[PDB]
Amino acid sequence: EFVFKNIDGYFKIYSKHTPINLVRDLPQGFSALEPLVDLPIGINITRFQ
Amino acid sequence: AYTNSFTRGVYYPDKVF
Amino acid sequence: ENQKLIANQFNSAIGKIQDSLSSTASALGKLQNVVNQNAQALNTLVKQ
Amino acid sequence: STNLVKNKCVNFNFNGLTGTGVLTESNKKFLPFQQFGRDIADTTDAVRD
Ligand SMILES: *[C@@H]1O[C@H](CO)[C@@H](O[C@@H]2O[C@H](CO)[C@@H](O)[C@H](O)[C@H]2NC(C)=O)[C@H](O)[C@H]1NC(C)=O
Repeated sequence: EFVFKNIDGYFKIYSKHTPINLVRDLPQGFSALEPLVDLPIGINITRFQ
Repeated sequence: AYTNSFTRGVYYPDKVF
Repeated sequence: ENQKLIANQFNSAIGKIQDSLSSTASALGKLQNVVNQNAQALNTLVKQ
Repeated sequence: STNLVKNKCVNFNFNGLTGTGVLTESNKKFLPFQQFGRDIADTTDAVRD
């Protein structure tokens, strides 16, 4: 999981790596995402690929 | 094509403990 | 003329409702509400 | 960084967070990204130097 954000020019890049006993879809679990890195780029972004 | 992200996207809003 | 048997029943009833209080917590609502009124009154004061 | 003194009322400034009080060592545990603690009333209660 790679939650992203862009507030106050603080382009945060979260992450979380959790293995589960499922190979079909997202499970009925719950895992918080720690701010692995933070990128103070302060640019305007509106699209990605 | 679509699925249910049940309780996903709950991170730490701050580095405050 | 009943206090032998009926005082035994009185002891049993007061004891069993003492046990019910030991098994009851919703009754403490008044004092928990007052403690929480203090808690939010201090807490709203700090938040101000 | 000049000094660190404990158990006596001083003016502590950690990376920008300012405050007056005594610094007491505690057995609490943080997370690596987490910096300073907090109470149930928006009150600072711990700061990892
Ligand atoms: C009056 O009420 C009391 C309490 O409800 C009755 O005492 C109970 O009697 C039953 C069987 O007779 C016992 O199994 C209970 O343990 C008793 N409860 C106690 C002692 O607290 C009593 O039988 C009723 N009638 C009279 C005439 O007293």
